[PDB]
Amino acid sequence: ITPATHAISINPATGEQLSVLPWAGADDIENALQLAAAGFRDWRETNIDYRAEKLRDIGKALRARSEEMAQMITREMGKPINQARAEVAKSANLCDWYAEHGPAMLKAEPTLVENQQAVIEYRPLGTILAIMPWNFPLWQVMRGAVPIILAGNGYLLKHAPNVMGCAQLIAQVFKDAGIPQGVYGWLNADNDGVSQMIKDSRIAAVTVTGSVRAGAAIGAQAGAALKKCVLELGGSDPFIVLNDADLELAVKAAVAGRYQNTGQVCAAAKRFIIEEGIASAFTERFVAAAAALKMGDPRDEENALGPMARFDLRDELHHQVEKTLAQGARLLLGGEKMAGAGNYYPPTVLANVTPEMTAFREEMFGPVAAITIAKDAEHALELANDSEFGLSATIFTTDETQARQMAARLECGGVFINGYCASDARVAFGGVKKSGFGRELSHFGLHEFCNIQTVWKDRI
Amino acid sequence: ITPATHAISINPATGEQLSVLPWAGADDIENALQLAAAGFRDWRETNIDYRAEKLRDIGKALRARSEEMAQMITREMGKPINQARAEVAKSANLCDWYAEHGPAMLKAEPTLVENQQAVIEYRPLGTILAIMPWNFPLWQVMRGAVPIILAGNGYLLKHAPNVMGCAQLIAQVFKDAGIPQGVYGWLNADNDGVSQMIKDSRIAAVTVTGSVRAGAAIGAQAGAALKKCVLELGGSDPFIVLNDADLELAVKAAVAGRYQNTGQVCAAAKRFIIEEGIASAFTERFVAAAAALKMGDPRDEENALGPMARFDLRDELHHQVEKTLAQGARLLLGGEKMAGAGNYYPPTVLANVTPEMTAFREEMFGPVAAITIAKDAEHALELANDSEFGLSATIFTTDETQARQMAARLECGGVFINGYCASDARVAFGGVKKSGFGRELSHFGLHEFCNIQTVWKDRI
Ligand SMILES: NC(=O)c1ccc[n+]([C@@H]2O[C@H](COP(=O)([O-])OP(=O)(O)OC[C@H]3O[C@@H](n4cnc5c(N)ncnc54)[C@H](O)[C@@H]3O)[C@@H](O)[C@H]2O)c1
Ligand SMILES: NC(=O)c1ccc[n+]([C@@H]2O[C@H](COP(=O)([O-])OP(=O)(O)OC[C@H]3O[C@@H](n4cnc5c(N)ncnc54)[C@H](O)[C@@H]3O)[C@@H](O)[C@H]2O)c1
Repeated sequence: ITPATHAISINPATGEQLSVLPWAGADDIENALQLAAAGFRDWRETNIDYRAEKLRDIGKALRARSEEMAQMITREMGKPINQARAEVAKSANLCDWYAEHGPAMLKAEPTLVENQQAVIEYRPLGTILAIMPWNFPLWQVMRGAVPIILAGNGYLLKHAPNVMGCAQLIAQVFKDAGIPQGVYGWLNADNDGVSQMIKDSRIAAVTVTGSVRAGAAIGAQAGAALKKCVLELGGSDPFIVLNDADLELAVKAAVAGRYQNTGQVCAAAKRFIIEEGIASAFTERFVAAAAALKMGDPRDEENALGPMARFDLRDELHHQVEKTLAQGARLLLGGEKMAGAGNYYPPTVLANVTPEMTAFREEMFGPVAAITIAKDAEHALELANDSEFGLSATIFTTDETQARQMAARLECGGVFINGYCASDARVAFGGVKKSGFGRELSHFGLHEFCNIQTVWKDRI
Repeated sequence: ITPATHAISINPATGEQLSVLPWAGADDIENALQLAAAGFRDWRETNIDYRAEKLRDIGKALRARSEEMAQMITREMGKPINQARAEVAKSANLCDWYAEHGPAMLKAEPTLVENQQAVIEYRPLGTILAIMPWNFPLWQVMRGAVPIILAGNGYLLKHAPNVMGCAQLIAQVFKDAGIPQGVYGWLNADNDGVSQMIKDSRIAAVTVTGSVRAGAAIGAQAGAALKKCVLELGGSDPFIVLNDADLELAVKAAVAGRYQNTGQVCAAAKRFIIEEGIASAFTERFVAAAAALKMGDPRDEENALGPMARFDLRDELHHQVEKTLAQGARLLLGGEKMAGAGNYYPPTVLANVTPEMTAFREEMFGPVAAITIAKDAEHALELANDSEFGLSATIFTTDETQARQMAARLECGGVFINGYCASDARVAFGGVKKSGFGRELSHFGLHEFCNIQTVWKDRI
């Protein structure tokens, strides 16, 4: 069994093979598209309040399998078990939040046209094809699926090939909730199967969460097929610390921001840009706090980090570390693959990272922090924006005026001032530049895949 | 002077060559990209109220050359002079409308996050590349340029090669208004130049109004370069008349909707779908009302129709008519090229048009009406959605409940009930399916090319 024929699950903590699943054939793809078409046809006619109730049924079904879901996440991609439980809880609360606030976001919108002649309606678009990654096997799916389905659309998941056990579990949860299989479906399609579905008329639009290379390859096919796409393609988020900052809170938020999910977060704090006056105190405190993180078996709740999900990606990450050191960076912590059958990489800190270095120009999708010195606040802003990515950012300073001014000049989709960066249903999510385009969550995730339809009566 | 080397303007009323313009070279492309990046860098730092005032300056500069602009539009693409003056007036009013209402649409947006810790901000994205067509040489530019610039973005126009006289005049209007260097620019680029700019990092996003073939070609490039794009690619709008409709008003709106701008409108009434009970009366009234339209020299205000804009497109439209007649349709009016040096095509009506015929499946971008009989309202809805396009639609019926129900099932971005289909700053514009995606005008045209940015303080 090889990836050329099957999707393979391997426990990254032990290296043992878990499951295999062959790619969907031509009959599977045709059957999936037929049921998605029939499902949307009936789902688009349901009441908005009925769909809001079905969202609550999803949240109830998810909580009824919360531990079964979290264990599957931890087993397949190595997430610490309490972070997998938090992912389940966050995904279930998302169902309840959209159930309460979603309908009001989908109400018809009045216009300034006289005599109440014109309103704006949010109509369903069709079946949305979703390409999702492995770092949050449940949350990445629910973040789009919940608002997409509430808007009357269908959702067809093409999950990452190393988390198909999570994909089947999610499908079972939707089945438990009474969601018709044409409204929520899934396929184990290879890249050619995705290309075929993008060209198929039964797919209305596409959404992609993954690498820059995956978004560029899929975004070109969606544009060629005249399908709207939303791309969320990770980032290299800057974490700015000025001299007047709450240093202790900044270090806590820096450590959590970088090493959450063993570093494998799109909006993780990756480029730490510290003003020169406070850089020595920050660096020493950051290394001390990163060194206090326990790493090991993700089923053991005492471990803050588990193994990295993919063996090839740990090799890639370590190669990036070696290149950055060879270019002139200094190693302050970790920086070597752990011996054993597990895919473990320890918390790592690189200092003296200049903008020409690998760890500054590429996404470090693992437990490796890069620390860059800034001459002043203007240099820090320039350093923050000197990146191909632009998903999110953090600024730590007690001068809230300068913080508001820097936020307005940061080329990214989210700015956190003196706090922990995270995605939340109540705020928009998504970035600019090579991080992609399109916004998720809040009312943005509801409207991105809606036919915004003007209805105008008696225009005479 | 071959189109392979020059952009050529030809007066369609006479056939005389007006002007030539060589394609921009590599230097000209690089120059404009540099000035656009420099212009945006300074424009994004200005106050919103300053830019709103400059919008009022654009409207003043446009009205100051209103007759010069309208005569240029009529001369280069053949629009009747009164419709060209109306285009100028509608474009200037768009400047004042966004100047008044735009700033409020760009204010920070509150969230449900407790204690007012998180707001949504609408930041500029960058320089927007615009690919525009010849049917509304001014309005198509202003519909995007006014909101795009107001939100702090830059605007780089690649106009259609037969209306470069209009493009230069438009640039003179922005220069008269004092719009800075690089905020509004334009290039006489060929298709390779557009490809070069899409791949360039100084272009943040693309917008395209034109054919389906152009949108698929440009949209594929935008996705491959990870640039968001908005595509408005014309349509084959259905015009449904049920048995209980106000026949007199329906006929007036049908004629106005089809033969406006000599039929060269993306949201024109193209496929007339009439219930069998009223079909005979509607058809006879439509032929008689279309026959009362005067056609001739577009500088003469008595003429409701001018010549078609492009000689090759009249040849293609007539080929579409000949194919539809050969497929079984009946000719009720017009249906033959006018002899002479002008590019004149008379008002044309085709009856017995079935869904398998050319005039039903392709866009008839000229003064040719296609009439299809529907058995009942359910059949009319099926006939309306049986199309690759989906820009807009019209329903005429005194049963307003049935009209609203059909509007919810019409696969298009705009539905007009008992009125005249048109675009308006106060409502959304844009469609679905092969008509493209994304919305223009109102707050949609402002937000499509904004960096929607979450700003969240003290998330602890
Ligand atoms: N949160 C994120 O944005 C995120 C998540 C995981 C990985 N990544 C980035 O991607 C890197 C590699 O991890 P990865 O290999 O899993 O990313 P990936 O893009 O290759 O996998 C992401 C998803 O896209 C799909 N995909 C990839 N190429 C495709 C194609 N040509 N056609 C159709 N579908 C395609 C994959 O099957 C998967 O479902 C990581 O190191 C990280 O930099 C980002
Ligand atoms: N309002 C509209 O949506 C609209 C306007 C004009 C034409 N059309 C449709 O298109 C048909 C032909 O008219 P047209 O020739 O002007 O359409 P067109 O698409 O060829 O021209 C539209 C614009 O797109 C540009 N363009 C086209 N192909 C391109 C490419 N490969 N790369 C870069 N830029 C490209 C053109 O230069 C022009 O500026 C019409 O008969 C009608 O069906 C629609």
